[PDB]
Amino acid sequence: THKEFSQLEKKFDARLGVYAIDTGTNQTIAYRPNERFAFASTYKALAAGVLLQQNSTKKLDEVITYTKEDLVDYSPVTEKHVDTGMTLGEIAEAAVRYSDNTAGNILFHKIGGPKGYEKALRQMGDRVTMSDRFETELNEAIPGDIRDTSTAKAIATNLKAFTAGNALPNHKRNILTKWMKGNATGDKLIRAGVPTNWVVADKSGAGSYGTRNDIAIVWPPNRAPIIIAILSSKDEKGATYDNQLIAEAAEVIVNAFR
Amino acid sequence: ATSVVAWGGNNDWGEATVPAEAQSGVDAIAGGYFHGLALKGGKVLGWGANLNGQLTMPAATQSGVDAIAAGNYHSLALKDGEVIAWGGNEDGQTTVPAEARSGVDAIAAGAWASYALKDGKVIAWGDDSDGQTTVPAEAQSGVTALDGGVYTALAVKNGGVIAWGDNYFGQTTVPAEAQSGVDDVAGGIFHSLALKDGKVIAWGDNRYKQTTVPTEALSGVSAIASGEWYSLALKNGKVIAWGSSRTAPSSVQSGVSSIEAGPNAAYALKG
Repeated sequence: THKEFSQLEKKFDARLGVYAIDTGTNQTIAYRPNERFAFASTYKALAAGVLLQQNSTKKLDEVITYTKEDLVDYSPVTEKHVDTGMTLGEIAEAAVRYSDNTAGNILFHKIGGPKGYEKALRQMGDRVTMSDRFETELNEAIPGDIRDTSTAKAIATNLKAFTAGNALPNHKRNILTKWMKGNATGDKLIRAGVPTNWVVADKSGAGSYGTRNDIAIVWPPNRAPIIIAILSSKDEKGATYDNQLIAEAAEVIVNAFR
Repeated sequence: ATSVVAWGGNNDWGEATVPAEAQSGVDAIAGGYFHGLALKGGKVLGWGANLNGQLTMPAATQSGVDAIAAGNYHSLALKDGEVIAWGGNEDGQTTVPAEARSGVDAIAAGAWASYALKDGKVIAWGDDSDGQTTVPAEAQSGVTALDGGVYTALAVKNGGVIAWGDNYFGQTTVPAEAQSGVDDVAGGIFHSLALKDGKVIAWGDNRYKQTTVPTEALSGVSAIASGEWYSLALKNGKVIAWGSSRTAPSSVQSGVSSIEAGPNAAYALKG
């Protein structure tokens, strides 16, 4: 219920946005669904989706080279393969699995920069998402700043299109969801809030002003998938987020869809 | 340590979420990319994502440990002069050479490399793609301190800095000032630090203000540490932080006894 979401905001001293879609019943759950939050690393799953839209699977095998000049921070994978390169597909995988920022930037470049990413989303009917900056400055999350923001409803709708809709053919959907499964960056968020026998493919987000997000497609054992977007932020630039907000918001969603 | 403070970075793997068991009575902390380690009463504790086995603690680390260090995928401990290593090993960073299995006085980890200081001699193993584990002849005697970076390593000999590995942003070009009187060194990904009689000296990349050392850290500093793209200094129990928009929160404005910088997460031990 909305009462539960509201209490969570107060419990954790945070602003919360939620949109969820049970694709089995087309039933939805919403909480501040059209309010803007910095999307932070959650764009990586969607941009990987755009990459898949615009490239053959064979194209993912191409080697991309880059140098120490190209590295930004939060890049554990790319900093390791600097100089000798990685495949395009390995790049997308790094962004999605390790939230690798340099990988995110290379992904951006491959689909035409933040504005190429925005354009592809516009083409899918998303007129809400604003993508303006590369990593790592897109995580700035200044209150009232529309740059690099979206809403739980817009993000969730995009994710549904990519992972359980017609934005990708089935084989490419499968590559995307595989990339999104089994990643540690997801452990304290949606995955922590749903039963252990559910399968969770997610992409996490963390930014300034205590921005803490998670989006996912999840499968209860005997059901069609549920698409979830949960975004959050705080008043102070240097605020510390609490993963439990996200996990508990997810339990609320599970219970509502029981 | 009365308490422990961890802050900064995305904390995407929980590397900055210190568990209760490591909240107090901690002697030291070591920060890796996906994990953290603490040394408490001779026992190695750890937290984070155990992606590579770096949190799978060898029985020997359960007591009598003297020091710890951590890289991207691996963990190191020093016990009775023997270097103990575990976790990811694709570059040979956990394959401890016999020479480092006794008599070792200090250890340090690079991102994919491990270092030991034995009777003044730096011993290095693991990745050598950027020359970081080829020890300069000069660093093979009279060394008193050392540290590993991402693509680099650093040592202090006769109070002068020795630096090797990648030099893309000039991070291993040692300034005149750091060639005598230096007590300690710390390497970032693209910058390096030295501590000279309480004055922090920084060189290399400054695109993210890494080498823009704050005035407060120009004297009276007792300790330094470096993450990838930020740095820390300890001064009369107060932590000074700079680079990549890092700040020191009010919790570390006093009563800090030691500092540790993981690649992204900073740690402060309080007395």
